[PDB]
Amino acid sequence: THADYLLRTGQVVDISDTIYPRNPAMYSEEARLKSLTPRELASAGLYYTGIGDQVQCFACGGKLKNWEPGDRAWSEHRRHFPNCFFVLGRNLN
Amino acid sequence: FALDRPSETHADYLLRTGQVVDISDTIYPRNPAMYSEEARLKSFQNWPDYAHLTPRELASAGLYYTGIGDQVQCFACGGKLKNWEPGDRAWSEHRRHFPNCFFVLGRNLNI
Amino acid sequence: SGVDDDMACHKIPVEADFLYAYSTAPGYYSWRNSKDGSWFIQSLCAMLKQYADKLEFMHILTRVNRKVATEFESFSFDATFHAKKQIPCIVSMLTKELYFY
Amino acid sequence: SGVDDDMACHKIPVEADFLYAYSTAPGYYSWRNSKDGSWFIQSLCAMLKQYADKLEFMHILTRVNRKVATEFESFSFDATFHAKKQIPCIVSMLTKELYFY
Amino acid sequence: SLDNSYKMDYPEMGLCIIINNKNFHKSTGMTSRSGTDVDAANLRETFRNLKYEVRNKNDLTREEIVELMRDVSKEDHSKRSSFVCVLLSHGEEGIIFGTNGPVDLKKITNFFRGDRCRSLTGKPKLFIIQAARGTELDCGIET
Amino acid sequence: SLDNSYKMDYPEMGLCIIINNKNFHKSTGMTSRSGTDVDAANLRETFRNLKYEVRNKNDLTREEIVELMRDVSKEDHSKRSSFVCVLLSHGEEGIIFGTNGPVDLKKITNFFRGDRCRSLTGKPKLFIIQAARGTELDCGIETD
Ligand SMILES: [Zn+2]
Ligand SMILES: [Zn+2]
Repeated sequence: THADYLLRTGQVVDISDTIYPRNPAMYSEEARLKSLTPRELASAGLYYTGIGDQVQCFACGGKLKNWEPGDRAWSEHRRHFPNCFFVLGRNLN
Repeated sequence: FALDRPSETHADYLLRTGQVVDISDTIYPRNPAMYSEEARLKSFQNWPDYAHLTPRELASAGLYYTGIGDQVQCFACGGKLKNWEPGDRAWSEHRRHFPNCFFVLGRNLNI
Repeated sequence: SGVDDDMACHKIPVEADFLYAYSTAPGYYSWRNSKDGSWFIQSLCAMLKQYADKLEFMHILTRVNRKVATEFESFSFDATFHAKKQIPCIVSMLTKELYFY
Repeated sequence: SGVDDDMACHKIPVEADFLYAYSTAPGYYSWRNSKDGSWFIQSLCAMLKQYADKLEFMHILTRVNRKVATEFESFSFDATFHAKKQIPCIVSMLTKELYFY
Repeated sequence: SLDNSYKMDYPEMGLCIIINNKNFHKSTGMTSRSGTDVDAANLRETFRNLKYEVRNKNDLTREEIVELMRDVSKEDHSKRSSFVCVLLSHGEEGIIFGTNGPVDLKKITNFFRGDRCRSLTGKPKLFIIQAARGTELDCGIET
Repeated sequence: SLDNSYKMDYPEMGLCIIINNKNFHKSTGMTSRSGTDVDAANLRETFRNLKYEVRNKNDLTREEIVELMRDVSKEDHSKRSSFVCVLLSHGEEGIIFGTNGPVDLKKITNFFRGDRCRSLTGKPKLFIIQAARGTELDCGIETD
């Protein structure tokens, strides 16, 4: 199969390294802390979107909002995006 | 075989069919009679006065006296040791000359 | 069709967490004692008995490798099969350490 | 011919003391990042860097197994190759533990 | 850290299937594996002492083995910490023998793939194989 | 303790041959392995920091590889504690590629058999292979 062809010839490659982080601009924590404990969220790689209490991850691009008391940034981040590089520890940029 | 399947290899046959087996378990110990330490101890009835080494240390290393000079033998491997010099520890010498011995290695003898 | 939800689901290889403890290296024969069991199994149990309660599995099986490699050598009246050696083969795809204790 | 000095000659398998650290399980494909190296090597170095001085090799490579199995999943626009996983494969025939420190 | 070693607390320690194949059909051409029982015995004691639920099987056919594995792969290992399978039979590169013929280890193994036996996912699956993987012999080296 | 772990005192730590194959002859049909250099680089740093005598090689042919190994297998590793070889190339079950074709890993490996490289006998010989061993893909399984 064309598919089998592409594989045997080693043309198939994981391009995650060109898709993530979804937002290079919010790569840095400081850049994050720029635009819910700020110092905490930013530390979980989440940056504010300007709407309600809705933040987004620079890595996966996931969105979190409507934070309830007791919600620790980082814990929520991986609960909803357990496959996120930042969450996983996979290299970024 | 060589007549039936001239071009094939008997050895490979015997292996693929799993007929090849290690018979060490029927060769060692070389001397069942000297299996026990007591039986071994009982062999130094005339250990020479000059010696450097007493029966118990030799028997404990699995070696039993042969009745000649200071020449002893291992019940396991059948190896022979003699002309013991001062400082010669039975066990240490035993494995130095027979590092492949079951008793020396800890390979099961028989029970 | 797919959605931008990859990051929302975590997976592990379906082939992960497997451990194959082979008695002999690939392509090689595996020895058995005339009637006293096999070199490998004999060593496996021995090492499991002594270290199950104080060593990680890999290390235990590494003990077995040394035991089989060190204490065994075949004996046959046929020179073709006499004085042969053997090395077990550990194939781990485990993700964590395994302690039986 | 040969002599009966079988008990005085000590040997080790010619195949012993080898360790093959494969990036993927037998029969499987092995992934590479568009241009950022390979999943396996990437993890290998990472784990070697952190633990070379405080862990036995098997355990380090077991760390790599988890890293590759846990933190990686492919991304392709072709569904056929998207969201795929990978498990490295440790093939040890070592007789002792290996510490780099 | 946290969680860098498998969890072995679970109620049960797990199953330890021991397949002991000693006699083979004349149709296979394979000779008996006398002495195999000492192994089957020793393993049983060994793993029982380890608190495993041991289950011995003897002279099964390739079908029986495939079937046995398939069934066991469908039990509910939820409260079990691991799984162990010990194969004692003839074999060659990637093959193990049932009293009536060869089977691919892979076929036996696949029944427990992380996606075919969810009950064991994330848990260590150990396969111990005492069988030939070819006919090469190690001549060894001095030292 | 006695025979618990390999002896790593020996003067030298050992060789770390890194074979980095990036481009292949049109005759092979194999595509390039862009990004392979990042690995070759990273490995070099990693093993240098481990005090290994690293030696990089690039786009070697099956012959060159066989030859390279054969030569290295004949050096005198007496004062070296171990040996490491890292292969980065295309491959399939038991095969690795030289820029001009496949080679059996076994052939590369045999040069260091305990009886063919006495200088390394009893010493750990490590081979790290970053290559495919077939075309199967792990679809994975979900984790609670
Ligand atoms: Zn994220
Ligand atoms: Zn002896």
